[PDB]
Amino acid sequence: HTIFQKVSVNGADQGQLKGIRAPANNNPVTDVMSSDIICNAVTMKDSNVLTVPAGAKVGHFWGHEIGGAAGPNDADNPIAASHKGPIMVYLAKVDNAATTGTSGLKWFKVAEAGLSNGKWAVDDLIANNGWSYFDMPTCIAPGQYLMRAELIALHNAGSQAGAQFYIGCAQINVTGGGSASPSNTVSFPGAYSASDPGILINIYGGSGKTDNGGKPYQIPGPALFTC
Ligand SMILES: [Cu+2]
Repeated sequence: HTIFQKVSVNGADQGQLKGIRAPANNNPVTDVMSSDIICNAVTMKDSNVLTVPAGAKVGHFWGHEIGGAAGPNDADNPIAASHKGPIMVYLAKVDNAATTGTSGLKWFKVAEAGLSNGKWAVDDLIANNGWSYFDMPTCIAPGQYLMRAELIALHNAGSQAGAQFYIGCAQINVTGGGSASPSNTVSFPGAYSASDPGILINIYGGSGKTDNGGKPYQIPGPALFTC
């Protein structure tokens, strides 16, 4: 149970919920065919569009509740340690990131982390105090994008619709950059199936721990767009 609530650009905190499309609470989306899978069930947004240089180190911050409603003492902040799973970021080119609707966009993946050497992306998130990072591709065309950030908690993912999707979107404007417009994109909903090997999955191993039995974890969705 967590909410995407801030972006940082090369270390500069952009502000609490600034440029963020956010849900009313920290409950997961569990229906991958719902429009909620795009940017969550959005109940607040603003007209701010964050400036993001191509090539910049982008941080996305997750907290158990909105801002002050989650404290440094909370064992489930940024998220409960049990909630093992991957963290991903997608972009979609839009006309105006502040005014665009979210249906029918063409999404491409720019970052993902799953399971490696016994450690999940969520473990990194906890180690880094609620922040997850990626480098904005250098070659991407400048301008308005929606940035979809996603954390999938898999501690109850062995059952249908048991995977817990924590999602939000940020409104961004990429500066500098190149001319790349990814030819292969995906739809939300559409990109995920409830039967995907990284969504319908029992992550508990031989000794009952969340180690996925040491097996490779297949992060849902497409290959990364790269420069
Ligand atoms: Cu939870």
